Amino acid sequence: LMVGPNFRVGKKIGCFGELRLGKNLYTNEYVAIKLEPMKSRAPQLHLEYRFYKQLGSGDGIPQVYYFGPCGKYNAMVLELLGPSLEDLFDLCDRTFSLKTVLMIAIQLISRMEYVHSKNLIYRDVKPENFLIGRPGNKTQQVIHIIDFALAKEYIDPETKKHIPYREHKSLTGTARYMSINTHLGKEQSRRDDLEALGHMFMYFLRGSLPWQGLKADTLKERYQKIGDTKRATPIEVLCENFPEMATYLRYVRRLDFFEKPDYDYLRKLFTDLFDRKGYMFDYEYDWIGKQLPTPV
Ligand SMILES: [Cl-]
Ligand SMILES: [Cl-]
Repeated sequence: LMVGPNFRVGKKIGCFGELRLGKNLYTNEYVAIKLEPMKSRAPQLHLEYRFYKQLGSGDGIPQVYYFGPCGKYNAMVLELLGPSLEDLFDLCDRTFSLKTVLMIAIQLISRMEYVHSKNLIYRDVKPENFLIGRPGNKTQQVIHIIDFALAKEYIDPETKKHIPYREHKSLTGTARYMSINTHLGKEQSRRDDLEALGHMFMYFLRGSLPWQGLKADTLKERYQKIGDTKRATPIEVLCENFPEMATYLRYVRRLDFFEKPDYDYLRKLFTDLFDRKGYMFDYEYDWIGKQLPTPV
């Protein structure tokens, strides 16, 4: 029924546990309640909360309100957001205008810059993890990054050194947007968040990516096929008609493991495009004036 003093648990609104609609009874505000069975054999909720705390208050970071026990679950109470870019992607007939994608990209490079500024790498880029604010809120226009369960501190706290390079890192997440180097079992760094973004920007522009249908008998082999197709798809072909996207992807693909990405350059690739195309950054995304779903 209740999370901590004041948060009432509500209906299931999503599915390592479930997401519930919650209400702060003390403020009359709806909230998100991410639950996780206490009997989880591989818990992620507490480490995710810890990453959220580490992120603090950022533009497009979901506020977090409570982490505590909830019957036979552990609960994390955070800010209730709207649809994901994937949900929105579907409402927009699985393509987005260049303006939508550019407004998304400009934002999410800054979102990613911020995450990286807090000594974290994200490692779970995917449209489903980028949520607009709520249908009426001051933040419906803002694309928020969620789900920090797969994040990593890429700067070691004691030494203040970048994490060392390594390989034979096993593959587990979403294969569709992951960097080529993630496919090669390399330790992910800041570059890989940014490349995965580029893949997703291309997914949005094209409607699909050319490795998105690939199936294999094991998942290891499927990652391999997808990775092979990524390597075998020239950026110039993947990004035909989108020159700055190819420029973005080459840049991020060529980043050294340790290299701090030049976020300003990448953002300017896109803001110059945006300007040149005659676009106005007015948050008038493709899905504006559509019937968007609600959590509540
Ligand atoms: Cl009430
Ligand atoms: Cl996939």
